Amino acid sequence: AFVGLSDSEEKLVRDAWAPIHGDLQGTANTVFYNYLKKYPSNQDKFETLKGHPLDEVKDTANFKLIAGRIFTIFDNCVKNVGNDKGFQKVIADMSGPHVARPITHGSYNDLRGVIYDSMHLDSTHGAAWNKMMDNFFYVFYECLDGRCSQFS
Ligand code: HEM
Repeated sequence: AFVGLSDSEEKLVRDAWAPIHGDLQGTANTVFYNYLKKYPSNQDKFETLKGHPLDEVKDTANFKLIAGRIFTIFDNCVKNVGNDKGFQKVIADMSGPHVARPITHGSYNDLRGVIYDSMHLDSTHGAAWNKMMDNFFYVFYECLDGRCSQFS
């Protein structure tokens, strides 16, 4: 279920994300690369990237756009960490294009893990981050399951 964050936890999430927020595209590029390198089955899910060596696509506009769009959503989630309806709407809107896609929960969770690992958070900040991410996935998976209207 969705579990709201405290004022102090919101601050922790904002602070945790600050290094990434100040280098959003650069972080996106690195994290998305590491994701596709560690879990190569996922590259084929992206039609613009399918059929090319990862090292060949990593420097392309197609690749950087995809990475940027993932991180822009997370950036907007962080922006809305204190507004549950707003946070839910960000996810609801991005969920639509994923509904019909053959992407496992494993793949989504693998991406979450790459992001977590890159952030090297202490346990206080990590706890708050995981509260937000648990909310993210609750909303996302509800929407993938056709129960997105509950957040409207
Ligand atoms: C959970 C974090 C994720 C976020 C925030 C996110 C966000 C987005 C955004 C903003 C778009 C652009 C909308 C569009 O033009 O379709 C998109 C498209 C897409 N995403 Fe995701 N995504 C996530 C996870 C994933 C994962 C893990 C995969 C595959 C392993 C994936 C596969 C795709 C595909 C296939 C498209 C549309 C086709 C294209 O890439 O051009 N998404 N996503």
